[PDB]
Amino acid sequence: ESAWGPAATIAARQSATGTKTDTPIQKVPQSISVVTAEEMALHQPKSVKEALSYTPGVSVGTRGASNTYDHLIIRGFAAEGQSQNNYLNGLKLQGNFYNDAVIDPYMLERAEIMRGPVSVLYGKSSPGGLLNMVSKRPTTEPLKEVQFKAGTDSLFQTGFDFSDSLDDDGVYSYRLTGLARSANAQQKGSEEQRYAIAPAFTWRPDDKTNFTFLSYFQNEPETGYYGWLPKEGTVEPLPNGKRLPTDFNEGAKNNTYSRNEKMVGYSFDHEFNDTFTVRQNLRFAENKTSQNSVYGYGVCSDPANAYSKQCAALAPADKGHYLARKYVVDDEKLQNFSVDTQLQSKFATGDIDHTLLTGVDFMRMRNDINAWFGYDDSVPLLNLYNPSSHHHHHHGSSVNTDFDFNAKDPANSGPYRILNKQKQTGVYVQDQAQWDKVLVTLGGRYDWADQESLNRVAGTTDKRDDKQFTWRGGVNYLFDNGVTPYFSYSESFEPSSQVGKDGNIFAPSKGKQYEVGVKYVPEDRPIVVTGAVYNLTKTNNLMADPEGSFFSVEGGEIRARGVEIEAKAALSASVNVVGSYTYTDAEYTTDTTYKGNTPAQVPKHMASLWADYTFFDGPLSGLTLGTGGRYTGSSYGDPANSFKVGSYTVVDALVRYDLARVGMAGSNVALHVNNLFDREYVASCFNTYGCFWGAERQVVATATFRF
Ligand SMILES: CCCCCCCCCC[N+](C)(C)[O-]
Ligand SMILES: CCCCCCCCCC[N+](C)(C)[O-]
Repeated sequence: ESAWGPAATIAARQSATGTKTDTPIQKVPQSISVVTAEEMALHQPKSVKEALSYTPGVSVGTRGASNTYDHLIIRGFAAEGQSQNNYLNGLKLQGNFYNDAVIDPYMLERAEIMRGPVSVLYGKSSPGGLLNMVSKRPTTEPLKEVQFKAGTDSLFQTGFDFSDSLDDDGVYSYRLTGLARSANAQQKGSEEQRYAIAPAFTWRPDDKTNFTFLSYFQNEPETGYYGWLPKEGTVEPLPNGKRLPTDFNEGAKNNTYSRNEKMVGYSFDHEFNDTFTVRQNLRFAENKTSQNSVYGYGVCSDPANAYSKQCAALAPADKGHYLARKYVVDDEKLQNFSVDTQLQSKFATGDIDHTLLTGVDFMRMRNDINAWFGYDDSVPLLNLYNPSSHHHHHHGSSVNTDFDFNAKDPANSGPYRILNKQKQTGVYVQDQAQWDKVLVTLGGRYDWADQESLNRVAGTTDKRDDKQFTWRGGVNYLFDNGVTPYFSYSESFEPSSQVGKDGNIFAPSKGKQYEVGVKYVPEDRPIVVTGAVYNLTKTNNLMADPEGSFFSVEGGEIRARGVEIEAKAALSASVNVVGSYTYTDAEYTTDTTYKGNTPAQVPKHMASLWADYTFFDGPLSGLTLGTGGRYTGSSYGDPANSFKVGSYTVVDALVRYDLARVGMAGSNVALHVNNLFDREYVASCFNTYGCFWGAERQVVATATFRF
């Protein structure tokens, strides 16, 4: 098993996204989870976001049913500005504004999640939280796969995955992965369309050299729903005592959202001798996204719509059943270049063996944004009473009316045109010293984070250059019986793009995490079990100005302390299990407005458990039956902790059938169901006017043939 390739079992022993060197998980001083492609080929997840439902420390309902972005909250934290923090093949998919990219899970070999500070090896980053996906690479043996999907809300997907060698020595091999997917969103009127293909080529001049060209081209005409719904009609009842159906859509009938992605690069490695191996990962990408969207603001009686004329034109006891709305026309295009070069030195010192990594990381991102935002009375209002009727919870909500996205009344709306630039360069050094049953990891990195933003209207140009250092130190005790206790200290830093009263970009916020835990990776049986408790702190966060202005002030602080336990195993050639528990106690240490409050969208308790069984005997031979549940505790729906979103538990089911008994081994037919009991739940809210219905029960029929 290679950290950059398949793991023959649900549970992987090798990972390289925590130390940037192929290392067995037990030997890693930090919480690292690894979702195998096998696991994904088990729930047929719609996204990488989805594929992380059973992984501890990660919330994945920050948007409920929506899959426009794989935006995750890890250990209670996320990138500033609703930005993702996702890496692909060791290089960050730096997005900006609405320009964040997503890779389809079918093109992945494994999706990994690293909890806690990650700058010691990757540069600027939100504290406690990083996602790194590993593209599929040409396989060791021929692979000719064709897959067919069909499901709820008109889901139709056809995809292939082929990989073979051009020569008999395997010096030249390739892999072409592609898919076409179409479906209707949960919300009436909205569609999802995706076309993507991943061309990959591997060149092995010998057994010490590997150059692998990795590319991904994806076009999404319609990405789907991305609106906001009031807590009134979702979490809480509307005046008429009723609620909005989970399929309710408060967007213009003519809402449109698209994204285009193109990227080419490579993962290279060469072994010079017995102590020096060089590896370099490079990628260049140009992604675009545009949109005509009418999203919903709070209900007319929401503090938000206080200054809304349209709202202040209704009988005082009616402002609470009418929905305020706004809009945004967007069109962006960014280019992203990234290259990481590193030298791995292997040498000894007495009874101490060393694995020294030293490398430089570089990236440049440029994103040109040209959008238009509607304000308080930018768009009509929507009455919630009628769409709240039984007839709609019965026969469904109704598509609304078009909207003039062209009309840009200088009154209710305004232009937003910005040119964002970003550059980061870092040099890091780490060593993995092993003194027999003692493994000590220590390393540090220095980053040169430069940014520059041009406001094509204010004609302003805000720039800031951050020089920052972060290091991490940890130790793991290799108990020959599998258990591997460990503890470590790490740091992260995240630049601000905002500017204070002094017309200057704020200084970066930081991450300081203290963590200890134990990892059980028995060498005999194929089972992994990790457990950890930690104390993560994000210092110098932005908070409301005491003087009360339109600007924010720094110095704020938030602490996140909790416990995460996870288990993945192959308790049999017929039994498989995955489960985890998460305890997250995130709280505002220092803050003008929310001291002592817990950040929205992060539940205090989370747990999941999944198990599947396969038959090899009797008339049920080649039959797999699996099921599991995901628990999401209650959480707060706003910074003020005004109201709360209630907990919920969703059950998943699986029935797979090996198609061997028809002259087709390796091929199979399966039925996947998510939210078996079609439970109705508000996934979360980030504010009183921003709530998202969870996903309704979904059924998918899959037929994946292996030729
Ligand atoms: C596989 C581990 C399952 C553990 C589930 C624990 C549920 C804790 C619920 C917390 N509670 C709502 C009761 O406060
Ligand atoms: C997949 C694990 C299932 C855990 C379910 C835990 C439910 C706890 C309910 C406690 N309650 C909310 C009623 O106080």
